[PDB]
Amino acid sequence: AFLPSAAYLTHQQKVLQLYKRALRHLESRCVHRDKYRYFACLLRARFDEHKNEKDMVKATQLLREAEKEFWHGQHPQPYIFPESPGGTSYERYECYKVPEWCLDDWHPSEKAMYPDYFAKREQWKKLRRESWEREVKQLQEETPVGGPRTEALPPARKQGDLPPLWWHIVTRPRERP
Amino acid sequence: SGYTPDEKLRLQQLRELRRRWLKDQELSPREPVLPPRRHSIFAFTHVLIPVWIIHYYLKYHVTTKPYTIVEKKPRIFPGDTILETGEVIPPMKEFPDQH
Amino acid sequence: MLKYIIPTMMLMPLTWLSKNSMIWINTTLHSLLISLTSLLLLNQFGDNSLNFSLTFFSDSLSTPLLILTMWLLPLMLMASQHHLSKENLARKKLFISMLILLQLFLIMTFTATELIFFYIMFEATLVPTLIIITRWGNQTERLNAGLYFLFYTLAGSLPLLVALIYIQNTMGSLNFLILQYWVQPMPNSWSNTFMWLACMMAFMVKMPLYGLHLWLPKAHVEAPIAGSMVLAAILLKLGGYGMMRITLLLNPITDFMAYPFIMLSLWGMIMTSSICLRQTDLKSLIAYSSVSHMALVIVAILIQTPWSYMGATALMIAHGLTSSMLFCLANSNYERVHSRTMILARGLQTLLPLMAAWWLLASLTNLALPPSINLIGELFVVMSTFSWSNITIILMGLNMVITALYSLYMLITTQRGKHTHHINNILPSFTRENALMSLHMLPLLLLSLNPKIILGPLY
Amino acid sequence: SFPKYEPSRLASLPTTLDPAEYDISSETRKAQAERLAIRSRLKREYQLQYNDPSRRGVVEDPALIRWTCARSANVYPNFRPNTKTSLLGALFGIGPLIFWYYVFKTDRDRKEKLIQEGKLDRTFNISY
Amino acid sequence: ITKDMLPGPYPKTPEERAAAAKKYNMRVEDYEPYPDDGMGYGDYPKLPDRSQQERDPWYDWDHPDLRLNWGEPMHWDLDMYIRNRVDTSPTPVNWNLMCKHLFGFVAFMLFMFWVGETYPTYQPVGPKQYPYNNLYLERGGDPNKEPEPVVHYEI
Amino acid sequence: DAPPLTLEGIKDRVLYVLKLYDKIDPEKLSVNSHFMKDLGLDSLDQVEIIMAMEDEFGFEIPDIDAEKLMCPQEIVDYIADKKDVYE
Amino acid sequence: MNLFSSLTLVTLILLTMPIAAINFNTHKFTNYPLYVKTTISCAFITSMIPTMMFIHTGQEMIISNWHWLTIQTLKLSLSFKMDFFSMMFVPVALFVTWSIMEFSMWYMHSDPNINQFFKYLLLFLITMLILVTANNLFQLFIGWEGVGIMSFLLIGWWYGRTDANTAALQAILYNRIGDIGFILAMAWFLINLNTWDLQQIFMLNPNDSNLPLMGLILAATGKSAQFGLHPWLPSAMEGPTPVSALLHSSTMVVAGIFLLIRFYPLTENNKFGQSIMLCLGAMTTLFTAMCALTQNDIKKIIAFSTSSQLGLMMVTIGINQPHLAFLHICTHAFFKAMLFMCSGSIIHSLNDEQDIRKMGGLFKAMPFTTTALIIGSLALTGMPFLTGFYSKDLIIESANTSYTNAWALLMTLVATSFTAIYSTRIIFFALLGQPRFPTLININENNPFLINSIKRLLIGSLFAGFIISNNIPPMTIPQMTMPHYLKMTALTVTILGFILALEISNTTHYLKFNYPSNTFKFSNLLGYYPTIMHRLTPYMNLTMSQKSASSLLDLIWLETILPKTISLAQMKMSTTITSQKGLIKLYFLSFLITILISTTLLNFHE
Amino acid sequence: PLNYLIGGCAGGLTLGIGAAACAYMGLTAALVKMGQLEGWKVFAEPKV
Ligand SMILES: CCCCCCCCCCCCCCCCCC(=O)OC[C@H](COP(=O)([O-])OC[C@H](O)COP(=O)([O-])OC[C@H](COC(=O)CCCCCCCCCCCCCCCCC)OC(=O)CCCCCCCCCCCCCCCCC)OC(=O)CCCCCCCCCCCCCCCCC
Ligand SMILES: CCCCCCCCCCCCCCCCCC(=O)OC[C@H](COP(=O)([O-])OCC[N+](C)(C)C)OC(=O)CCCCCCCCCCCCCCCCC
Ligand SMILES: CCCCCCCCCCCCCCCCCC(=O)OC[C@H](COP(=O)(O)OCCN)OC(=O)CCCCCCCCCCCCCCCCC
Repeated sequence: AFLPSAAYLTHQQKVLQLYKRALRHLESRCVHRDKYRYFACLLRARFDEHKNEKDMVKATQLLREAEKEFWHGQHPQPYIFPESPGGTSYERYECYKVPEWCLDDWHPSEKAMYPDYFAKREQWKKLRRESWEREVKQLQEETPVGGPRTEALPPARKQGDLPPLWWHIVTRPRERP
Repeated sequence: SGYTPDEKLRLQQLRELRRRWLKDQELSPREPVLPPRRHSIFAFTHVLIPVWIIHYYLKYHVTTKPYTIVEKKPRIFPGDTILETGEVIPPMKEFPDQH
Repeated sequence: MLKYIIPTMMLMPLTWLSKNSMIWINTTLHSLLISLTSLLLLNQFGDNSLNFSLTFFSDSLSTPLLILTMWLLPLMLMASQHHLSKENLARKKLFISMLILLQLFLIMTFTATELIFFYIMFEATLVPTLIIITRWGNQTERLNAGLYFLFYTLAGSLPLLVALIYIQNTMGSLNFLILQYWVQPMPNSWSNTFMWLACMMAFMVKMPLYGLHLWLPKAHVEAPIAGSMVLAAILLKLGGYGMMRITLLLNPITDFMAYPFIMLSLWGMIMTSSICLRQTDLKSLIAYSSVSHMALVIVAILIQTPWSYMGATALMIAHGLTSSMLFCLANSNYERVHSRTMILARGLQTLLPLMAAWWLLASLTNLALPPSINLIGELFVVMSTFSWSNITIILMGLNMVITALYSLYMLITTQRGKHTHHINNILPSFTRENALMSLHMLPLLLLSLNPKIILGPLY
Repeated sequence: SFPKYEPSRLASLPTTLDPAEYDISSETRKAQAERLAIRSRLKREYQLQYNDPSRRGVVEDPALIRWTCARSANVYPNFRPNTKTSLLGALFGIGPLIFWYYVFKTDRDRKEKLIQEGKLDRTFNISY
Repeated sequence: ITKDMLPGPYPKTPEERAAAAKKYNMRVEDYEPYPDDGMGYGDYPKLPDRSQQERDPWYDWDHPDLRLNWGEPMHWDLDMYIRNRVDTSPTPVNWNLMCKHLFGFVAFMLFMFWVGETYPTYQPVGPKQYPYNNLYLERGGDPNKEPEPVVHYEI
Repeated sequence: DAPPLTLEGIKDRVLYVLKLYDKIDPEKLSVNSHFMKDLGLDSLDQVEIIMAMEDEFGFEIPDIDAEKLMCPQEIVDYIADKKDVYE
Repeated sequence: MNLFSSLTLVTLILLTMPIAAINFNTHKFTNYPLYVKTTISCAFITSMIPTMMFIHTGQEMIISNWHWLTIQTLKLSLSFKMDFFSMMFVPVALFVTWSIMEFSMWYMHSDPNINQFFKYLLLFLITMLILVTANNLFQLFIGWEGVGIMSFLLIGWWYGRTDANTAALQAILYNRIGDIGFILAMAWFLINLNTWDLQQIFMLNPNDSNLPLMGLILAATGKSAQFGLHPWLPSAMEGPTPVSALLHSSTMVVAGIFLLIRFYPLTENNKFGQSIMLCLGAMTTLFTAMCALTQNDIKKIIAFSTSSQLGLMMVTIGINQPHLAFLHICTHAFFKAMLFMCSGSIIHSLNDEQDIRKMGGLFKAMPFTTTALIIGSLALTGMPFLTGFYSKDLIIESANTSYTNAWALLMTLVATSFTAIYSTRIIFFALLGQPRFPTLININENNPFLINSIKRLLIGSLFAGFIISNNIPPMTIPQMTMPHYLKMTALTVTILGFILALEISNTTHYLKFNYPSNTFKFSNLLGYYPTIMHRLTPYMNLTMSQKSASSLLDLIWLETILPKTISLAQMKMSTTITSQKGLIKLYFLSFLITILISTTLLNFHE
Repeated sequence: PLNYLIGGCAGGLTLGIGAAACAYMGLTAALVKMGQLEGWKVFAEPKV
């Protein structure tokens, strides 16, 4: 439905996602580890019973009413991981995630507090500014006519060149700034 | 199925540059290069000087003004002695004792 | 009052005879000296108004507005000297001269003893504001902004001109001091009804009244910074000043003719605050907030109790300082992202912490946090309207809820959350911008220590 | 059997309960592929400007400018006076004004009648 | 920004709808404008009335906190549907059953408080007995007058 | 609080979890032991492996990235990218 | 007089001195949090002397030290009311705040903005002591709005998180709905009694005081998270744990209760207001303690605990026992701050794990935290002769033996059982059993900041109930004669709640998988009131604000009638007049009909 | 005044602008009856 690489979820992907959501909401219903492990192997056997169903329509039907069974038997407040979206510590440190370009606007009396760091930042920005036009001309020699098809980015194929559109992935802030 | 060869190559090269960046976010030993720059002083400066200031204030600018510090009059019992007069307040009537 | 009119006029040879790099420094310096001198108007008395000459007087209503007017000129000079840094020198001196001429018209609008001289100055203040909006404005629709500015402020003021001359022919004078002692009770008739409308609808446009307010979220939006500052700080307050002069003559017909305008303002302070909750444009949000706060001043003038006039003049001074600071904050971010969209650049406390503190102070004074004079004005108007009718406390408290909501939503949207990834020209806060914020907020914070000078003629 | 989920305006239908999610029909394949093509074109067009070292400013989004120009500037030129908007503007624009007029007028007539007949408790009221 | 990328009038021909859908960067069939009934929308698209909480949060969004892409058309209430405001996320329980349970519980509690106010609890005692004629001079009675004697006896 | 992770520590712990899973014998497991082709595991078993990694390191791996990790070296590299180790 | 008033004002000025220090900073601090903690420890020591010489005599006074403003009949002076309420609440608040800040020097140690955090926490303490020492309603409104705004700034401490800013805006919305009623009360007192000072309010003593008390109950409903305006308090757990611990347990959320305790001479003569407070408090302590039973986040459960205790405080105000309610404020401070601090020590020892279903096996792993959490739970439930006994047991013993709403007393007893149920729920899922947290153990609590911070509140939760309740002078006549079932009632229903929840706990280890009911979905989804009314009412105030206010009224309908049906009428009257074809016949024939109109019709020739 | 305020508005509904002349023709017709009440002269005789 909504994915970065492809446009859809396959049938096998929806089976695996229902399996994972069913185990997580089961663990939310079944707090203790051993009781969860008992009912989790029971649910795993319930999945593996119709593992070899060759009819795609019958497999889609069993997946659909399995989603119905799951929607009835879900936990109201499922355990969300804390840094996962919906958790308690999700996007908590984003107020400390200052982007990298703010170092360039420092006064020189506080750029002199870290001479080796900015003496290295200059050669990082040098590497970026001599990689930019080569990776742009890499992008326009590989993109098909009518635009790109998927959102998947191509790698660097040559030696000496860097992968295209790499600066805000390599120089992103840390999870604990 | 897992990744494609192109995705594995791009993630490996982004990973190598990302680890180079993270390793180059550390400090040198000389960094930060810093520029060239009374035992119970707390209980003196934060208490005993503000007690002086507030006591001078309340004593010669607040209580010299009418009805600023109004105090509830102290509780008089049978048996007390008024320090302004000396009249002993007489004790209560004898109790119809219960036990 | 001539000792302030003559230095304001000497600001013109001070700005036209300066060196080309010295025209901001000299005008800022000498306008700060005139604002230093403006505090000599505080010679007020409990019985008598400070009556200078036949032409000028200054009671305790006009005095804080005069100090605010003479203080606002250096702040406009500081606020406008960055976006005009690439302007022609002659046009730059013309901009400074329009600001000085507007100050000159304002400081003898507030001191006009006689009401047709008040009218002449009150309509003379349009034309520098006209030139500022429709010369140094920003986008395409600045010419429709001033056209609806000039049409609404003249179509309201035109029956006021006939009404004041009708008072001149009937009473004999338009001296406010004479009409304090020769005022007659205005009875119930249709002639006196349209008399009341002619005397009131001009200032209803200038406050603005809800329903007549549609010039303002274009005239404030398409203005430059000095124009928006003077519009939200003084030119809205000319209506409250004129109402407090003119409701002396309109008794007791006000006591039953004020009901539909009390309904319009009591419901428009709910409507425009709800509109502030859904503005994509930050300068429009500050504009509709200005309408929502002036609606209470309209209610407090139309119910004419002493607590209401004290709260209304406190609220006018407090809202002038607060809205001028909020427009200067919005310009400080517009000078970096070049868009007035509030959802565009977020998370700005992660990049500008001290400016985020100034945003926080301006937001807390926007939502009337005690003991600010914002809350003193807000609270006194609420007290007087509760005395007027006990049911109005629902509309007042509901307005205060929505006021705190849009104030802190503006704070959250502009200052908090995740910052924008694709915006990288966010400069550190200049010393000029923080000087502008501090010279707004520090007088507003100091007026909480001694609030009696901004509480009008009947403190 | 199981309680069927009832989708409302404030609680939409989950994707795991939608019947039209499991359509493998080729018009859905083409629709998702064309939406992916548009989204990939806009994604590449964004990050070409976003990863540029020569840019120091705002990557302008025409959808955002178009959103603000829709929310502000395109209201009167595409307004038509018809029955629905007229009954809504009289129902919601002059309605509460008339309602609060009758409420506050009745309250003040009642209070003035109680004062001018000497019944309202107004002993310590000297601040007004 | 230019004039043919701004919102315009309501499209009535299919080619005007095609130029509008190309302008708003979306497919023509998915392009649903608001119905032309004078509400001031023009050719603006009707995004399907969801919040931003329902969006896929692990996607590498152009606007992460908005969960929004660059060039993707925005809902008319995009500022309303942010995660700092109104959530239209699906709930485990239906909307009507939640309204039934909450209204029934509140109304039942209020009715039972009123009935318990009608049938209070008390203790098997008389009223408290106070000297000096129910404390007449202590409750602010005027000392020039004299009230009725409230005499309490032994029991 | 929160001791720092390394590639050696993540590798040791991922192989430690995969040596406590009965469908993998401990001598055939390596850093590059692909789960489907080499180790003879199922897709569902690989999903449980990802869930064991989530329970081990205390964060959710999304399904679009869970379904692409098909060897322990990719799992270690993905946790290394999501936690920024060797800083 | 010269000692009492001096140390009274020295406490507050000593609090304000580090605010001047942090505002006038030049250098990098030599542990400014240690400076603030030292300063508030000294403020506690300083405020103890006026408390001791209140215990000696009962010496109460008012410091009206600075005249601020006189609006014609209302001399507004800076007026500090030192009565029983100030003299008991100020040392308890300072002792708890001192413990919270020595906790915060441990918990917020990773923060590089720790100086702003301690600045904000001191600003909250200053605003709360402005509130509880206020003598007029303007100054109490200053302290009230101050604790509301510091609640905003401290909920939104991690301001890059969306839900923290959402909860901050929600807390502000509910506090301003309470402020509607508070300003209603101020308006009533100014118009009818010509004062904001409490002395003239208590001396005039009006009979028809229904409406100002309704305003004050609405203010307490906003501030103390009573029913109808409650859901900001569990949402307010998105801030840091010292924020929740100090503000939203013990110090901020008691201000509505403290406001109604401050007006006991006006509620003692109004049985209608007492019935409203009793019904509202019983509804709150039922609903919140019932919602606490199936929540999974530990801070949510302790937030429902403190809101249920505030509902119990509202109940015991409603039975004309204001001093028992204030004693229960002073009692509740110690153990509820300690329970939030123990939950924070567990969360920090489990790396921001705030869910009780990933806890357990922490009996020996965190022995000091286990100890203080069990002692806080027993003080919460009403263990005999801990701190919670001397307040809550007398509250139930006075709620039984009075002319009372019977359903309110019965719901109070059901809430009394529910406290024991969620207390052993916290102990069971948090400490008992076997581990459920992820495999990397980072369990460590051996820092003297954490140890001393929980230790001093532990000594408080053991002894301060006895100490305070035998230092306070008698202000009511306590009911000590009652039958045996009616005396043992709170303890009996508490132990029966323990037993029933032990059954609930032992029925978890079984190998049974029960499908969820409707009671579980009611108590687990917050009672559906933070679900519907946080979607339905923000739908209307956001869509009517455009489709009936912004786009409808401004940009269409007042834009149609005032500027544009006028402007269309002028530009068309040009095109109907200036459409002359330039022909000279057309001009002169227009002259001719004027001759035909002005002479014959208009009659101008005569 | 209210009598001609209705009849001028109904004149706008037979004018052809329907509710526009209702606020225009009836508002002009209202001024006629008020002028007949309080003696309003538009063509006023010179007196001073
Ligand atoms: C006549 C003589 C008078 C002498 C005394 C002065 C009287 C007051 C004047 C104003 C004082 C404050 C001015 C500076 C603060 C604003 C800028 C700022 O934040 O800078 C941070 C900066 C230090 O911070 P940083 O770490 O570097 O950077 C901050 C970060 O960016 C991150 O920023 P941040 O968010 O962490 O920091 C912002 C924070 C944000 O804080 C908050 O949001 C919390 C505040 C609200 C709740 C708490 C207060 C509630 C009200 C109760 C208290 C008042 C009444 C008390 C009385 C008893 C009860 C009635 O604000 C503060 O910390 C300021 C503390 C004081 C707040 C006062 C109230 C503001 C609230 C809004 C209005 C409320 C009503 C009006 C009250 C008026 C009181 C006079 O401060 C300075 O550098 C200060 C510079 C010097 C200031 C001089 C002030 C005097 C100017 C007047 C000149 C003429 C007269 C001569 C007097 C000379 C005195 C030396
Ligand atoms: C650390 C340095 C400290 C200061 C160093 C210098 C002084 C050294 C120590 C000696 C003390 C000085 C002598 C005593 C001080 C002067 C005494 C005096 O008469 O002062 C004149 C007066 C005393 O009051 P007053 O009654 O004489 O004046 C009223 C003003 N008139 C008469 C004109 C109407 O003023 C002061 O003392 C001012 C002190 C203010 C302290 C409180 C600040 C509050 C800030 C918030 C304001 C808003 C509040 C809103 C709410 C109000 C209530 C509802
Ligand atoms: C003593 C008597 C006591 C009587 C009590 C009973 C009567 C009153 C009943 C309550 C009425 C008010 C409550 C309803 C509105 C609640 C609004 C609110 O806080 O919404 C919360 C919502 C976020 O909630 P959520 O989605 O859970 O957040 C998850 C985090 N991402 O936040 C959002 O969606 C953000 C929305 C921002 C704008 C909201 C606008 C709503 C304004 C409401 C004003 C109400 C005024 C009432 C006036 C009463 C006067 C008498």
